[PDB]
Amino acid sequence: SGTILIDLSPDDKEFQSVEEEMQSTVREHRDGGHAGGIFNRYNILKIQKVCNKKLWERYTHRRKEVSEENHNHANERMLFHGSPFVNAIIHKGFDERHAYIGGMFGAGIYFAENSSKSNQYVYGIGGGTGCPVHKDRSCYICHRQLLFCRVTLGKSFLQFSA
Amino acid sequence: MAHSPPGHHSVTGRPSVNGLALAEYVIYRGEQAYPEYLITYQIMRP
Ligand SMILES: O=c1[nH]c(-c2ccc(C(F)(F)F)cc2)nc2c([N+](=O)[O-])cccc12
Ligand SMILES: [Zn+2]
Repeated sequence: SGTILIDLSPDDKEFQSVEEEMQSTVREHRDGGHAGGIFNRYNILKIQKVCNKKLWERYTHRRKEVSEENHNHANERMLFHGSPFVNAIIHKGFDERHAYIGGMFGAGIYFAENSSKSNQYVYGIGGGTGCPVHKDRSCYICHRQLLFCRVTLGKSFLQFSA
Repeated sequence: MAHSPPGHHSVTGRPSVNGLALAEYVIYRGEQAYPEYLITYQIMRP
């Protein structure tokens, strides 16, 4: 695929700033933990840098196109993404197969400021049937994975959602 | 996969009832995101 994963040391400032964004963006959810489980914080086991020259060049090419359409402003954010397809995404990148057809804003690829929102999708839409080992959406044993992603928003359409 | 609204590159879902919720975002081109960090974790029992 061209992807390598580089482990960050817990002593690395990059590990610490990514952990803080993960921990500080947990909130309570309206489902009382049905989809993502009941928790106020995470046990971070590992943070890896995803390195793929081809996928990076694909991202920066698109970022330049957006930027030139928006007064040299990519409007780049760092956002969470939870998906049952996290292992396909890190190897092949995001594409239409990672879209949420039934999402509130139509068939697209959804990202969250709240790490706990992305946590609700790790085991599928609405948490699916939870961890594959115990069938538990609130499993405290099984290892979970989230992506912390660089996202070009450019000119974003504001939808107020009551 | 749908298109972003005409003249736009993304959609922002602004929290509008839950005062504590942060924004959600939607892109319609896979090229507009790079998966920079893979975080392995457990949720912790309160
Ligand atoms: O991180 C997020 N991931 C997903 C998601 C949805 C569906 C799929 C799947 F169909 F491919 F399985 C995979 C991931 N949805 C989110 C939403 N949302 O409401 O869609 C809001 C905020 C963040 C996320
Ligand atoms: Zn489990």
